[PDB]
Amino acid sequence: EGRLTVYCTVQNEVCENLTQKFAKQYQVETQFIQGGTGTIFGKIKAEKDNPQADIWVGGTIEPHFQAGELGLLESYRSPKQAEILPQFKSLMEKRGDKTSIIYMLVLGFGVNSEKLQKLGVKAPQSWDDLLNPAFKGEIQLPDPRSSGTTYTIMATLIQKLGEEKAFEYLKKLNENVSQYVKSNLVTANLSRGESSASIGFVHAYATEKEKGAPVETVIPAGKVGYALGGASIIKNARNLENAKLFMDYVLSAETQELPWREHGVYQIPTNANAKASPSSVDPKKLDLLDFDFDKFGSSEEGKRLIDKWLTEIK
Ligand SMILES: Cc1ncc(COP(=O)(O)O)c(C=O)c1O
Repeated sequence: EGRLTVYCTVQNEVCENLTQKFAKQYQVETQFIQGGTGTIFGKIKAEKDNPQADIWVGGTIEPHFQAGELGLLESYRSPKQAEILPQFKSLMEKRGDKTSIIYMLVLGFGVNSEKLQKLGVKAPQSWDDLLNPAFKGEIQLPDPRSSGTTYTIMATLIQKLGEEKAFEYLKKLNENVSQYVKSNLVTANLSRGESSASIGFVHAYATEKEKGAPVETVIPAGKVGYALGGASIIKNARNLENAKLFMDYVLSAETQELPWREHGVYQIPTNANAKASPSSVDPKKLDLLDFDFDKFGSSEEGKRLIDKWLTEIK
């Protein structure tokens, strides 16, 4: 007899499972709208004066942080925050009044081994390998209007190279890009062989390969970029009590195992008590950047960089 609307940036089948299970557990009529991180961020900004959802589940965390700075989020600290991996303690001190961490993702390349043979080039192992002229028209990555992935790409390259060389690299990469599309289409196009290599979070490439696509994952040489999955309650939510229960729910260990146990999707749990699938990469074995989520969570910085992508890249 209660209600709840979830803006959902995790996979559609996971959104469906999460909301259906919650609805039965609490007798709450639960609806969701699925969208990329940038898509949902845009909706929340546009709907500020009359919100159409109560909680935003999933998506890269810097747009969540930015929404918080813009006054778009409710303050609420779930008791389940205590179970977040301790490496995120300091970040949750600064941002956790309005955004919680519910998973993590590693940024890498997906490559279609069949397309690779057809182009006659070896699988790329470095960022600069993607600039090979043999890759003209064969690279895809997501459009930053819809996709938090592409903001993570920008932030990764800026931390690796400095901003000037980051945008120099992206301009050279743009010459090999066929089109920028929604992240899930990037993944689908790679599996089908419309593209030869893509940049994105690597859990999707593990799922694609397990489901029979000729796709391999590459962790690019050098420092590794990554993302956190955010969850935030929307300011002036219609259904605040149910939004808090849903927040507690997605912060719980069992809920963070449901993606791999029930859907073969491999976002890495951030609840210290949850078990990860062996198909997820282990970030502890990678050369992670000391990723400055707090800096790129600035609303000023996020808008400046998205506008700069749109003006300088295309
Ligand atoms: C669980 C999850 N979170 C976040 C993302 C990022 O999606 P997008 O780049 O469209 O914002 C993805 C897509 O790869 C995803 O599968």
